[PDB]
This record gives sequence, structure tokens and C-alpha cells, in this order.
Amino acid sequence: RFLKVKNWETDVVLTDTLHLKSTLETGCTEHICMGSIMLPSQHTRVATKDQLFPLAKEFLDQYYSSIKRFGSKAHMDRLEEVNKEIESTSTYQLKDTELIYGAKHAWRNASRCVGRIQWSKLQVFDARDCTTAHGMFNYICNHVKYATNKGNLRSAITIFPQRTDGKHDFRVWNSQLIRYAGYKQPDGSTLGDPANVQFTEICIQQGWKAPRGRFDVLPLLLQANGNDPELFQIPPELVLEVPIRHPKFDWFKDLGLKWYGLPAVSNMLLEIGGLEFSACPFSGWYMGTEIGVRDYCDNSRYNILEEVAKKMDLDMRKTSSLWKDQALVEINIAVLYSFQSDKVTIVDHHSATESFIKHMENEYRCRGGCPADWVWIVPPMSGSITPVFHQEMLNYRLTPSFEYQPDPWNTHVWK
Amino acid sequence: RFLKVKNWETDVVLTDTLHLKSTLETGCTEHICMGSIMLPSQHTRVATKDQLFPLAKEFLDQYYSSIKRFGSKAHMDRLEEVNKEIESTSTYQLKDTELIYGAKHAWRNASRCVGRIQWSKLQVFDARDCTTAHGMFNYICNHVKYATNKGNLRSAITIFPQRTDGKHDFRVWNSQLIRYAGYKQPDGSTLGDPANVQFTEICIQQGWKAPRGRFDVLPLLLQANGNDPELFQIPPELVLEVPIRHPKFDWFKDLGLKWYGLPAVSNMLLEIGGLEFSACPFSGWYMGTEIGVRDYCDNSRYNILEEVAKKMDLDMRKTSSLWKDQALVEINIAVLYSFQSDKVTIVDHHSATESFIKHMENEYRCRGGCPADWVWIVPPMSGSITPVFHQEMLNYRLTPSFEYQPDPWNTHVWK
Ligand code: HEM
Ligand code: HEM
Ligand SMILES: C[C@H](O)[C@H](O)[C@H]1CNc2nc(N)[nH]c(=O)c2N1
Ligand SMILES: C[C@H](O)[C@H](O)[C@H]1CNc2nc(N)[nH]c(=O)c2N1
Ligand SMILES: Cc1cc(N)nc(C#CCN2CC(F)(F)C2)c1
Ligand SMILES: Cc1cc(N)nc(C#CCN2CC(F)(F)C2)c1
Ligand SMILES: [Zn+2]
Repeated sequence: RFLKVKNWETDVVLTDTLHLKSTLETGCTEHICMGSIMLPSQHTRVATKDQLFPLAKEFLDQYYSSIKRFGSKAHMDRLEEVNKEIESTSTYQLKDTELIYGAKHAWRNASRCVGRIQWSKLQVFDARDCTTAHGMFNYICNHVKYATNKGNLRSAITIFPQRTDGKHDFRVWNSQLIRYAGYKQPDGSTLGDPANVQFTEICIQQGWKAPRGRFDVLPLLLQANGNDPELFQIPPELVLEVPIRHPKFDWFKDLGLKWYGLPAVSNMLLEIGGLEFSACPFSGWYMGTEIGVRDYCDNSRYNILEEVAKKMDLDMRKTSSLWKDQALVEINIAVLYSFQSDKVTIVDHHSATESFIKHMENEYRCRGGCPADWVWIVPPMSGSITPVFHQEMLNYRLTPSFEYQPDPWNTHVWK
Repeated sequence: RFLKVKNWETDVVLTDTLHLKSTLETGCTEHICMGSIMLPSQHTRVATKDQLFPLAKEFLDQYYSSIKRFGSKAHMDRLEEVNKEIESTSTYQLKDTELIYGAKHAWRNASRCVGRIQWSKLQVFDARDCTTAHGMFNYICNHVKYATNKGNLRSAITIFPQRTDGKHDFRVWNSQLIRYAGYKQPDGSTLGDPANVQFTEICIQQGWKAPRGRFDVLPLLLQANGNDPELFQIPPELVLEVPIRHPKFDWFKDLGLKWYGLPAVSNMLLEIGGLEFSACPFSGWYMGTEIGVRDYCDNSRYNILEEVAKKMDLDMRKTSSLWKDQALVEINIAVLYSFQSDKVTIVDHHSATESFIKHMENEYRCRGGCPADWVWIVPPMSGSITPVFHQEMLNYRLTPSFEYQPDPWNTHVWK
């Protein structure tokens, strides 16, 4: 019942008891493993009043058995206080300290995040008093400015009012606070980011005048209390960008690449003691491979392997010349070199994966485990020369948690 | 119940119904996914007479509903014939055609093997009349000669007598038919392959005179009908080796690397209609990354990244210089280039993973699915620039199957 996970490069063994506390389901059964399914039903997110108190009680018991005040009067009266308020309101409200705890532990419990060694250093911005989409823009601007810190990136999350009935929902329609626009050409090809071709069309549909270039920062589409969303442009002095150059190849500058400094996910859902926060933008800093491998070299994204292979002068006729691999490594050296020379926080996949193994060590000692998703933790290049490749990992779903949710434009009852 | 798997690079969707036929268990539960555990209990392998007929019946029903002769007289009489013989003997014997079918479908069902597009082109060598360890050596030599085919590698498997009581067991003690010896130095470091340091000691323990160099081909340790195993040296003209050189870097020859052409796994167990074949060496051809990434660059194997980085003249002080990544790509270009120039069959990880996607297509059409283990299918370098990275895969255990088994020297009752 008390499972073991092995590291096959060092022979370290760790014992996991934290999985006992797991509540949610994974998708796998005794006869089928769905560990490679991207969005199983369980990882996506309507609740009723009856189900709310056990989830509150369970969460309150975690928080008071955290500040080592479990079962005492301060715990019991808060237990009864929330109980009474769930009877009275069919919902409840978190204390500011409970919100900060719940949000840090959602990140802590994110099994697909290799960055969690930082989970306790998270700045939490309480935006539950927000009522309008202008208010949201203002809070989101303050988040971007704080988290960027002129390149000394700081982790942060901003938390808008929780879902109540469901038809009144705060939502950030962008998938990330800062993304580049996707424009499809009249012939068929794509300028900018093909991922956002659909979102770019919704913004033009709502009034955005597109500068139709490559790296056009998208406006924000903010929806408040269920109302229709409104467009706002992030003041460009708040959007820190890094021009990508190589430390050997001087043709690399003329490639004309740049990325943004701040990775800030805005389309997910924060769940805390049964409450649902449909708009909770959170940001950290990049691991290099996110830009250099996935953003730049995915076939359905920017897809630059061939142009980089061209200017490197490469054997591009054969697949076994490994020209794709060779050009991929140079692109990622340039991503790292550019962010570092500009003093914009970035981490390479060797540093990040070492830290995660060190984070797993700590989590099995002082916590009894660390839910981890190997499929997402192992970086998308050079997998087996990083220590996470050889580390067995148990995946399981703890709460508080970040979850996926459907896009707002498939569900919003317009008017 | 009839699950869907998505490809996130092409948007192809496939429907899996084959998982319904699954019998064995995976290790995962509704509340925990063990998709990254290397050797769960279910993937390792004693049976009694009562359990044997449903497994025979189930297997016979697959084979006759294969040559489109299901339920007929030829099926029913073989059903009753095996039934009677399980009553009479508490076991049974496969027809030669049933053995060839069962072995091809064990490979077909191997969810961790990216090579299965070839599953029906498998040469099956029936060695069930073998009685002595000399006999085994002779059969294993004929396998090596056939499968190598002077560099035009051909897939093959040799099948020794099935387990009966358990204390009489044919076993190949080597983990692969051809491996290099592992010698630990008096100071502590290691020459050759550190993986086989333990096995190398068992061979010296039994009489092997070690040439104590780097790439010393190990003798065979063959155990027949439970007797103690005996050493035999594969005639060196039967062991095809490829010296590793680079097509640009002429210092690469002086690195002094070579590998063997034939990957031939000998420590696993073939299960067919309930029968257990404890010695079933099977061979194919290499995917380049097996040698170039894992064999050469694993920290606990040959571990050559630093010496290759040295001669490349690399920024080795920092982790973020990606010198490890850069030297890894060159090692794999050289592995491919050397095998190809010598006309020894090899496949690169781009060709192999494309073929597997094409194999999955066929399997979902004419079979209803294809059990696949993403953790093992995705290659250990450049993962996301190969199409398997973006393909969702359902893992489940079908029979006939290859399974792991404990090492013989932890279980053999000596004398
Ligand atoms: C501090 C620096 C951080 C680093 C280096 C980091 C690293 C990463 C990386 C590389 C991914 C994979 C993204 C992808 O493949 O698309 C990821 C996923 C994720 N990260 Fe972190 N992250 C950081 C901060 C944070 C913060 C502050 C939070 C939450 C407050 C967070 C929560 C998540 C979640 C929820 C996911 C993916 C969840 C899913 O897909 O189910 N991360 N992280
Ligand atoms: C024909 C050329 C073949 C290629 C290119 C190929 C490719 C591969 C590769 C790269 C692996 C991973 C090995 C590792 O990471 O250590 C693998 C695993 C495997 N292959 Fe194939 N293979 C081939 C032939 C075969 C044959 C002929 C069989 C059986 C008769 C087979 C059965 C297996 C099994 C059972 C495993 C791993 C099972 C496990 O660990 O549970 N392969 N294959
Ligand atoms: C099919 C597969 O699950 C999918 O491509 C996953 C694989 N692992 C990943 N891992 C990370 N970190 N990010 C991703 O987008 C993905 N994609
Ligand atoms: C911990 C992890 O399961 C282990 O390192 C696995 C990962 N995937 C692998 N995949 C292949 N093909 N071969 C391996 O040896 C491994 N090792
Ligand atoms: C906070 C954070 C840090 C980081 N280093 N990266 C990301 C990211 C991302 C984008 N992907 C799509 C997703 F699944 F939402 C995450 C987010
Ligand atoms: C037939 C075959 C083909 C191939 N291309 N590779 C292998 C291999 C290997 C060694 N690994 C350890 C294992 F799990 F047994 C497989 C085997
Ligand atoms: Zn699973």
C-alpha cells in the first residue's frame, strides 16, 4: 500500500505514503493506463451545496494541521463558522491566509510542473473585490509589472472572484497573458503563432486592429461577472521581450527571432476547498526548451528547424543526417544565451531537472511523496541525459489543484 | 468504453476497441498511475493445471479466428484435443504453426517496442527438442548467423523447451547474446560496460579468462533442464562489429569506439496460451539512439559525453552552454553514419518513429487498437521533433506476450 519509486541512475529509492491522501481520480484503471492522454475528463472542470462542506472540512483540516493548530478551538470554530455559512449561503469565503495557502498548494500539487522547488515563494494577489473588466485589466497590469521585476522574474498569481451560480463567471479568454498573434495567409501558410490563429480571429471579430506582423502581442479579452468580454492592450513598456541571438553564429541575429520574458497562464481553474476560481492568471519564468523546442520547432507552431538548418549549411536531404537534431541544440543555446545576457530570468533543462529531483527528495521526507507526471516532467529534448528520465514517478491528483476548463467561447451565452 | 486517442500535431483521432480484449493488469488504479515504473509486478513472471485450459482455449480461439476457421471442426477437435492432454499431462504442446503465431503476436503485443511495423516478418526457430547446454550453444550460434546475414539483419527468435515443473528450466543467463564485459578497477572506476560488472564476475567465477579490455565480447552462460550453466565463446567471426567514425571529425576515429550489430535479448520470458518459455532469445536491428544515447551517454554506462565535448572544444564550465546536448547529436550522427557505410542495418529515430505512427494507423484499422507505452516509445533525445511525442497512446497488456523474469542466479538451487 506504501509504494516505492526507484531512480535507475543513482539507485536511490523513496517511499510514497502521500498517495494515500489522494482524492481525485486519474483516468487509468487496473486494465488500462492513460498516462499519455493530454486532457482526460478528470483533469478538466458545477458543484452543489451538499458536497461543499466535506471539501471545506478536508481543506480546513489541512490548513490548521499545517500551522500546527489542528483540532483546537481556533480550528473547531472556523469549522463551525464555515459550516453555518454553507447552510446560510450555499457557499463560503476563504480567509486571506487560507487563500495564500490554497494557492501555494495548488502549485505544489501540480504533477506536470518541473518548477515546484519554488512552490512556497509565490506572491498571491487577492482580486476578489473586482467587479468590472476594466478592474481586471488593472489587476492584470499590476501582476505583469510585479512578476516581471525588470527581468528579475518573481512568481505570482492573481485570483478573481470565485464562481457562484456558473452563469456569472470571471474569465480571461487569452490562454496566456502575453502571446503572439496568429495570421493565416490567403494562400494557406501562417505568420506569427499558428496556435493562436483562432484566438486572433476572435479579437479581430471584437474590434482589434491587427498590425499583421509576426510577433504582435495580443490584446487581453477580459470577461467579468458573466458579461461579454472587452479588449485591452497591455502597455507595451510592461511587455518585456528578448531578441534572440547566438554566441557564435552572427547570422543568427538576422533570423529575426524574439520571445517574451513572462510565461503567465490564464485559462486554467484554481480549486480550493471546493470553491472554483475560473480566472486565476499565474506566472513564473521559462525553462529554455519551452521556447527553443516547442515554441520554435513544433511543426504546428513557429517551425524554424529548416531555416536554421539552411544557414548552418546542413545535409538536409536525408533523415539520418540528424540535421533536425543538430539545429535544435543551437536554437536552445541561443535562447539561453540571449535571456542571460539581458538579465531576464531563465533556467536550462539540466538545472531545472536537477532541482526537481532535489525537490522530490525534500517532498518524500517532509511530506511522504510528490505526485509527478513523467510524461510532462522529462524535457522535450535530450531526455535521458537529464536525471528525471531515470527517476520513477507516481502520478496522483491532490487538492488544492489547478485544472483545465473549456474555452469560454464554446459555453458563453452571448447577447 | 470505446476510447479515443488523439494526435496533437496532425489532429488525427483513432478509436480503440482492442483494449476490451485485454486480460492482464497494468499496475495503475483509478487513483494512481504507475506508467513510469520500469518493472511493475504485472510485467514480471508459476502456474497450475486448473488455470491452463481457459488460457489454452482463449489462445486457440485467437489462432483459429485468425486463419478464418473459427468454431469449426478443426477448431473444436483441437479444443478437445488440448483439453484431453491438459487432463492427461497437466500441460500441453503447441503445434509448430501455433508456436509461430504465438511468437509473432507476443512481439506484436509488446507495447514498449517501437519496431513492431515488422512484427509479421519474424523467423521462428523451434528448439524445443534441445536437451543440453551444448545443444543450446549450437542453436544460439545458428540464430546469430541467420539473424546477422552479413549485415542485412533479419529478425528471428529461438524457442527452447517450455517450463514444466519449474526446477527444470532452460535459461540464458546473459541479458543479451552479445554484450561487452564490465571490469571494475582497483581504484574504483570501470572499463567496458558498467552494466555487466556483476555478470562479468559470474563468468570469471565460473572459469572465464577475461582479456580485461574495453569491448570484450562476453561468453554465453547456458543452463539446460535446470542443470548448472556452462560457458561457451561465440565464434568471433559470427560477432559482427562496427567501428564508429564521424563523417566530419577525423579525431572521432581515435576515440576508439565500436559496437556490435545484433541486438538480441535473451533474459525475457515468452508466454503463449498459458505456457511459459523461460529461454527465448530474440533479435532485431538497432535504432541508433539505443547505442548513441543510452549505451554511450548514460551516466552509469559508457559515459563518453565529456571526452567527446573535450575534442569538440566546448564550453564545459556551465550547464547552460548545452555542451552535453551538442556532443550528444554528433555521437548519434556518427553511429548512424558508421553502420550505414558498413551496410549493417540500422534505423534512425525519425524513421523508426514515423514507421510506428504508420504501424499504429494499420493496427487501429485492421485490429481496433495498438497497445503502446509512450514512456518507452518516445526516443531518449529530440523527443518532440519526432511524431510519437505528440501521439496519445493507450497502454494495456495483451497475450501472447514477452515478460520480464528474475535473474537465474537469485533463484537457481545450485549443487
Ligand atoms: C517558477 C518558475 C516555473 C517554472 C520553471 C515552471 C516550469 C514548468 C514547465 C516547463 C511546464 C510545462 C509547460 C508546457 O509544457 O507547456 C510547467 C507546467 C505547469 N506549471 Fe510550472 N513553472 C513555474 C512556475 C509555476 C507557477 C508559479 C505555477 C502555479 C501557480 C505553475 C503551475 C504549473 C501548471 C499548473 C502546469 C501544467 C499543468 C497541466 O498541464 O496540467 N508553474 N511548469
Ligand atoms: C526489427 C527491429 C526492431 C527494432 C528497431 C526494435 C526497437 C526497439 C527499441 C528501441 C526498444 C527499446 C529498447 C530499450 O530501450 O532498451 C525495443 C524494446 C522491445 N522490443 Fe523491439 N525492436 C525490434 C525487434 C524486436 C523483436 C524481433 C522483438 C521480439 C521478438 C522485439 C520485442 C521487444 C520487447 C519485448 C521490448 C521491450 C519490452 C519491455 O521492456 O517490456 N523487438 N524495441
Ligand atoms: C501526447 C502527449 O501526451 C503530449 O504530446 C504531451 C507529451 N508531454 C508533454 N510535456 C510537456 N511538458 N508539455 C506538453 O505539451 C506535452 N505534450
Ligand atoms: C524511470 C523510467 O521509467 C525509465 O528510466 C525508463 C524511461 N523510458 C525508457 N524508455 C526506453 N525505451 N528504455 C528505457 O530503458 C527507458 N527507461
Ligand atoms: C507559470 C509557467 C511557468 C513556465 N515555465 N511555463 C508555463 C507555461 C506554459 C504554457 N503551457 C500550456 C500549459 F499547459 F498551460 C502550460 C507556465
Ligand atoms: C530485439 C531488439 C531490437 C532492438 N532495436 N533493441 C533491443 C534491445 C534492447 C535492450 N533493452 C533492454 C531490454 F529492455 F531488454 C531491451 C532488442
Ligand atoms: Zn497509468
